[PDB]
Amino acid sequence: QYVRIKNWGSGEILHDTLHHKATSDFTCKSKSCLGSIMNPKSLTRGPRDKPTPLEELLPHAIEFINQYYGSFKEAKIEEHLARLEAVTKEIETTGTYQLTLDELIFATKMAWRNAPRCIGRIQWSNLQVFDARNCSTAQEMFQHICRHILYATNNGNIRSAITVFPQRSDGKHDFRLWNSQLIRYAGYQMPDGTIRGDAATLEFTQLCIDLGWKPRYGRFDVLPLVLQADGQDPEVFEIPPDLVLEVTMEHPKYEWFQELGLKWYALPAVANMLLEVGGLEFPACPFNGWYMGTEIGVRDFCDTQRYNILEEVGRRMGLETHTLASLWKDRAVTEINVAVLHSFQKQNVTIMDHHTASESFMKHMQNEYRARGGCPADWIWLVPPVSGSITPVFHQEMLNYVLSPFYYYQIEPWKTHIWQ
Amino acid sequence: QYVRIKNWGSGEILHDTLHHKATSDFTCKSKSCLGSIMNPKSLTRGPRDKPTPLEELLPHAIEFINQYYGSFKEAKIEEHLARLEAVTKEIETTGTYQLTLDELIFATKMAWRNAPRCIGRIQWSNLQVFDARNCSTAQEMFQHICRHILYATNNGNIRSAITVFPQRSDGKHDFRLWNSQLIRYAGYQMPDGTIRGDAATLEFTQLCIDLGWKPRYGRFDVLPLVLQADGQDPEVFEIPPDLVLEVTMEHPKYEWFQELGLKWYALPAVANMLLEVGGLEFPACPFNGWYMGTEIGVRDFCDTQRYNILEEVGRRMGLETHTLASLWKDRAVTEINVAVLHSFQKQNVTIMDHHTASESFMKHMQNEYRARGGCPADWIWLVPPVSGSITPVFHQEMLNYVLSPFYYYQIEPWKTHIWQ
Ligand code: HEM
Ligand code: HEM
Ligand SMILES: C[C@H](O)[C@H](O)[C@H]1CNc2nc(N)nc(N)c2N1
Ligand SMILES: C[C@H](O)[C@H](O)[C@H]1CNc2nc(N)nc(N)c2N1
Ligand SMILES: N=C(NO)NCCC[C@H](N)C(=O)O
Ligand SMILES: N=C(NO)NCCC[C@H](N)C(=O)O
Ligand SMILES: [Zn+2]
Repeated sequence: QYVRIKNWGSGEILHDTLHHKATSDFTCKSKSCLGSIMNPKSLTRGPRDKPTPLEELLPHAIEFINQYYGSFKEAKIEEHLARLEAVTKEIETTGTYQLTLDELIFATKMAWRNAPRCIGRIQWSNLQVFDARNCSTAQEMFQHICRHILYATNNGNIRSAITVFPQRSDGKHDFRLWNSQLIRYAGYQMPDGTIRGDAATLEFTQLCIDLGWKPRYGRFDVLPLVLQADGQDPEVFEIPPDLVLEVTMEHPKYEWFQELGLKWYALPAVANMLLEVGGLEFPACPFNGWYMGTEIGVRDFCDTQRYNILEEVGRRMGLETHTLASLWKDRAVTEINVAVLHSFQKQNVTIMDHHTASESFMKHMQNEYRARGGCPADWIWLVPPVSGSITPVFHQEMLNYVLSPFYYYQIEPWKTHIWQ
Repeated sequence: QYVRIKNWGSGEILHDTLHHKATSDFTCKSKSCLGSIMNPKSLTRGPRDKPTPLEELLPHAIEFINQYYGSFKEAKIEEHLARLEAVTKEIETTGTYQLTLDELIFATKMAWRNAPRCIGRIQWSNLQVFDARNCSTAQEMFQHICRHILYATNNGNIRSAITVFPQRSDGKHDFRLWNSQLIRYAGYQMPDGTIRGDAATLEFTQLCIDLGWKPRYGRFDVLPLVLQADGQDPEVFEIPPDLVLEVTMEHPKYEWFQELGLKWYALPAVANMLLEVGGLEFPACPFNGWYMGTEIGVRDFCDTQRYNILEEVGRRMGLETHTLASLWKDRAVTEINVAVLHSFQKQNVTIMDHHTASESFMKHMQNEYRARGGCPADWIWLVPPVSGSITPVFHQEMLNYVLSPFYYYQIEPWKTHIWQ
């Protein structure tokens, strides 16, 4: 009937109804749990050769429209029926159909609302939508992307926004951003064996080089936008520095911290995800919210596969870096976390600590269960990379399921592309 | 064929073969992930009215024996066939069958080896087994339990051990320990609205009271062993204080920490789990390993539903306790963690920090994949309650599945019991 869910901190019980509306198949098998997998197929929406079969498209389209129209406080029945009619008509005449701007807006928010890996979802109703569905060239994509960065940044007072490019038609005319995120640093494998910058963007940095990009060989070199429009080969565009707002890292007590020469971009903007709504798919829809301190302090700065600054922040702190039991790592990471929070705060750049964020997500869950009987949640992603059980979300049992609309992952474009 | 598994820190890839030997059904559905659930039915082995049907028992028995005999470096084929024969014969003559001591030993280690929620599994081959299958009375159970505590404690130099009581026969003659763990503190709901001791053992403390136990009304009152033998009503036995070794908490720098009057028992011994091996089930088999610092420092001391000492350790540290963004909670918990590690170390009581433990588990995973093509792992339990991504296990993708033998959870006895 429904699944019982308990919060082991408050003791509160919730009943999940929403999981019934879930998609065909999720990430887990009957005899095994695959929730730990980063990129499961169930979370990926790949390439195509032909348009979406009419028989699959129509039911999905109708279902989305009913969801949309079933939203408003006082239903616009005539318009509801009228839209159902016009959409069917449009589908049988064009193959595909176009969403109204108000439907797109609703779609992007619901998709975000349905992101089981996002902890910022209490902000779901505050999202600026940039309609770039009429875009046709790489240069036009680039221009739209610049307006996005500029708007979202708002001189540190970050605003959530998303830019929707033309929907996938036949699949051989996809608009795609080859970057992971709008703003990201380069990673180079230097002559002395080491690695400079972001070691995660290594393979992609090479790709940019091979496409004629000028490697500035640093630690924080903002990578170029690699845009592909209407299926054509990707064109390389460098992002105007005036647009890339950064925060230089400094500890509020350790004056030697700034001597580390660390900084990070203020804009977290996912660039490679696909929006699925009512049978339609938008393989290019960069979006952004604002940063949660731990993303930078813990993952970007302390991951072994990333900047890996733990050992030296430990050393400069005077901790017993060669004795794991001293819990030096716990001490360092925390100080790096406050550096990040302090730095963003000082420079007036929006950011949220993982504790306040968790609390708000909990509030969101409560709002969501009451409002629609559920909230798809991926515990493994929602629980911060540090201070796990100190957070409320750690004690909250959750159900992870794929609804619709939804933001899917897609196969890396350079692996599946035509080179003319 | 097999599932590809990647470690995002080292980049290393492993192929899981073992998941094929998994049990009928796990915790997850086809369209939803239930990995976040604490007590799923797939991890629970409940009550019974009748013995295990012969047709189910035999294949399981044979399968276990083949596993057992397929273990030895040089197979004892004659004995293998001979055991297969004697076991079948014993089953068709008695209904059930008895494991040899060497098989039990193998069984307990494999079960531990198959515990997806245990991070201490690199120690799987070092386990003392106490054969109490001949036990018949509560007083005898109590005596066995005392020998266990005494042996395991070893005056601080903790030794992993397990005590196997008589296997479930018809199901109405079960030996069961009503306690969560061998040693645990009481929790009382005091007259002034507050709660003293362990708030998690509240309901159980009442049960002990209702059974004629003398409530000492403190914060660290070692609860009584509530034993049920051969299905008879549970008999209350108080644990001899000389057996319960404790560690008083003290910070190596904050002399005011001991003023908190905190301590914890040195022996983590799970008391309510069931061992399943070759179609057989032992609903009473208390076991223990040693503590991982975070269990005490983070969960026992900082959980809101437990001792909840975060706010005051924060206050005494002088931190901005009313400003979440100050990350005071991160600062406190870490200091509490070092207090625990320091205290156990000072008093010569075995303990392991979460970092060294994680590293060893990673080593175990590697050994296990090479040795048998897999390692059932529950990421949600294996990743420490603090310093998540600072740990290696956080970046390791894992498959969670139920093998055999296995340690299952069981329904709380007071909910399903006869009262004569
Ligand atoms: C308003 C502030 C927001 C905050 C603080 C927030 C925070 C986060 C965090 C911490 C993650 C995990 C990032 C990682 O570990 O790689 C995440 C993931 C995600 N968020 Fe949000 N978010 C916000 C806004 C948004 C918006 C506006 C959207 C979309 C319209 C969104 C969509 C998602 C999606 C789809 C993911 C999954 C990314 C992936 O799987 O790689 N978030 N968010
Ligand atoms: C040698 C040292 C060992 C260490 C450090 C270790 C550590 C741990 C930790 C941290 C947990 C999680 C506890 C919790 O969060 O409630 C756990 C769970 C578990 N361990 Fe181990 N363990 C060890 C030995 C053993 C032994 C000897 C057995 C069994 C023979 C075992 C069986 C299990 C099982 C079944 C669980 C699941 C408990 C549950 O689900 O509540 N462990 N262990
Ligand atoms: C292997 C594991 O799934 C992976 O490292 C995860 C864990 N949780 C998580 N959580 C968040 N928010 N971002 C991530 N990148 C990850 N990655
Ligand atoms: C709700 C959630 O599953 C629960 O709080 C979990 C998370 N992980 C975890 N991990 C460990 N080692 N012990 C626990 N008690 C829990 N409990
Ligand atoms: N807050 C968000 N989304 O809104 N972050 C997106 C991923 C950013 C990435 N984790 C980083 O820290 O670089
Ligand atoms: N280390 C183990 N098992 O071996 N712990 C078992 C659970 C103990 C419980 N987590 C506590 O801290 O009280
Ligand atoms: Zn699952």
